[PDB]
Amino acid sequence: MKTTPDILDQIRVHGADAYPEEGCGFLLGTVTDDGDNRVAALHRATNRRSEQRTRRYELTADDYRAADAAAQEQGLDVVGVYHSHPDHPARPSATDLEEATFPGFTYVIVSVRDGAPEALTAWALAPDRSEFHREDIVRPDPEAPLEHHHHHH
Repeated sequence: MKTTPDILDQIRVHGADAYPEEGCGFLLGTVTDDGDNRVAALHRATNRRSEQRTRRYELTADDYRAADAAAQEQGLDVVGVYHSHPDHPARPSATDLEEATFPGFTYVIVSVRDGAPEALTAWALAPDRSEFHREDIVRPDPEAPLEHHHHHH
């Protein structure tokens, strides 16, 4: 998972944005030349819809499929998921580990205590799906060549 400091902060802010409501967040981005994922866009699974007068991409729902569509709208896809819980500083629990259906996604665990975003951690799920392994937070190379999966809508 490649990510920039600006994105990392936006992640913790989205945790405070989601709270006190029950919502997680999806990681939308591009596939780096290494074969690894870079998070470039963020979207929390919580409905943020005021009375705005404009045309819709589809509808507001913030469900995975809605995020999938929004991803395509941005020319990206869901490269990972993240969820905050007020228990343990930063590591997946038993149930959310068990509910991890996507062993190819990067799972970010972030400490948000009733609205207060403390620290963020990125975890990679084992291909056999028994547990998570810790990955270090890496910024995209200071050049970043052409993408091969990225589209532009």
